[PDB]
Amino acid sequence: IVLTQSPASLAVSLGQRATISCKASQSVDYDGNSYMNWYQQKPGQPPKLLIYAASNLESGIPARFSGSGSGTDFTLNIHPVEEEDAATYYCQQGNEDPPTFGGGTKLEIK
Amino acid sequence: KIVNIGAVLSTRKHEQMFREAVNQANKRHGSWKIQLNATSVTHKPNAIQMALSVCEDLISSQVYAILVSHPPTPNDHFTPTPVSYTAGFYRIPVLGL
Amino acid sequence: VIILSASEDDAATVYRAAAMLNMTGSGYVWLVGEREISGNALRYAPDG
Amino acid sequence: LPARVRDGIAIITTAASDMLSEHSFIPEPKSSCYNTHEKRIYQSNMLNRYL
Amino acid sequence: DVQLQESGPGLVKPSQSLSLTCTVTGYSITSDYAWNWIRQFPGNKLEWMGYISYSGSTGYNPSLKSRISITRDTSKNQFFLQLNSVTTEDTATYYCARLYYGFYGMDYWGQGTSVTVS
Ligand SMILES: *[C@@H]1O[C@H](CO)[C@@H](O)[C@H](O)[C@H]1NC(C)=O
Repeated sequence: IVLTQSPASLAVSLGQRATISCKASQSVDYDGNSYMNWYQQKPGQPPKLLIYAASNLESGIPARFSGSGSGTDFTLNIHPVEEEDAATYYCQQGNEDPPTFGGGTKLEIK
Repeated sequence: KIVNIGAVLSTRKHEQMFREAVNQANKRHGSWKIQLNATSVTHKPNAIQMALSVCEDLISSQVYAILVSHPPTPNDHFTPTPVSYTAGFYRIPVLGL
Repeated sequence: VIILSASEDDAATVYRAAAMLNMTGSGYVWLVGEREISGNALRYAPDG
Repeated sequence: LPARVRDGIAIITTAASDMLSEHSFIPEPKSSCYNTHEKRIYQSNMLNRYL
Repeated sequence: DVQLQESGPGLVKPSQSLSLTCTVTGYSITSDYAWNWIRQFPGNKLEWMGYISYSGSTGYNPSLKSRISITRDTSKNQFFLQLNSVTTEDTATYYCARLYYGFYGMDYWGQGTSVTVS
């Protein structure tokens, strides 16, 4: 199932909220722990995993990209918004065969 | 008397590390008359292939202790089986690694 | 407390059954062996 | 020893007949010693069922 | 440091088996890790085909249950991907990405390479 993302033509300034949500086909979250990773990619470099388990940040990134989610709706937020926030965001699930991926959300800093 | 010691290994780099390890342990312990020649045998995917390789070049090398590593595909663990066979047929122990 | 170091699929099936049911709460703790923790039974693993 | 081998070959013949009545096919042996049969174990296991 | 290296024909023929090849440098293929093959589209759409584990497990799309395979060789630390029953529509970017076996860590992707069909 093609996962849906929202929004796609937003405009986030420096300081306010940058909520980006996305809906899957069924409940990806199970037993409390989420399974909806968030990947941030810059055009010109291969993608990278930025947020794992949808609620934990890997060792190497400061506490800026946070978020949560359950069932179908999973939300990623940025606090504070910086110049590097503008990138390509993909929320991806890898539960079982076939682990379909999400769409594409374009974020531009004003 | 030369002792040829046979080591069952998968990449070439393991063969060269094995043979430098033997050189270092010959320069470590006694080398006046106990000098070991390291010989390295790759992984063939058949136990009778292993039998044939340890018999056609090792058992005439007069090997004192074979060296064995885990099978590449952990679906059946029968690679060290023939080599323990051939060690133990006169009851020479194996060095499982 | 349960304990078993066996094949991964049995691991995985136990994990699925404990997940569908109520055996991952505060109180149901157990130990695991070596290789049952790498693979499908690591996807079905609990938190703790 | 001749009695032992006679009894053994009689048991082997009985087991072969029992298999032939069970499934009515002859499990072909391996093509080569280097060609190990992995999915064909069930072909011989039924033999074991009568051994 | 561990990195991945791509290689392939670059221009496949109709009804010809795509033969991709990927090298791992700095670690081993049998010890740990798993390797996925991904066809990225120009519209920023990653499309994963299948992955191979270090224990010899091929997990792929159910739509490709008869026309995909992954092989490897440990003596040279290499793995091949064979895609059979292909058609004209295969223009995409190949990636032999690496995910820790068990859906744990997405560390080393590689670089991939574009490819068309003609
Ligand atoms: C587990 O407990 C919850 C909360 O009381 C309950 O809703 C649920 O039905 C229970 N599950 C099982 C499988 O018994």
